[PDB]
Amino acid sequence: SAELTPILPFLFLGNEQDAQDLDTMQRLNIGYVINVTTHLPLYHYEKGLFNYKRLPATDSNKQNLRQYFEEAFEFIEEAHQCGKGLLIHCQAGVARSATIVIAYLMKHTRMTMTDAYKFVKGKRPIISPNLNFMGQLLEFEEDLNNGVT
Repeated sequence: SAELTPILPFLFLGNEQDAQDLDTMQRLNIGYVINVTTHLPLYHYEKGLFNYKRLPATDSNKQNLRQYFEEAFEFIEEAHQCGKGLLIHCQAGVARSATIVIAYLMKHTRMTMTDAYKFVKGKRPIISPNLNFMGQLLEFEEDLNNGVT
């Protein structure tokens, strides 16, 4: 239908080409876009249709994504509470964006990390491996089971 991938009714996951399909954004009621890259444009910006957030992550083995989790969740919840969708995207393999969606699932739906991962991967089967992102997620999991995020 749309390389754009539904995770929740208000949350979708995509790559670069995914986030460039305007028709699909609109028929799915997406009002919000999170762009997890430093260098890509905010696609469709000058139509003045969407609420945007850049998370300017880089090509790095040491990219810290944890520092953005909370900001991302607030933007997601903003979309959610107003009855609109949010598209979160990066580039091919969606490793940055997948990381943030899995973290969102673990915090707000109580899914274990491995369960959160399986849920997303069952919907989007090409998730590139970032051992550094996975270690951050495991760290986040420990932090949620002690009450200190």
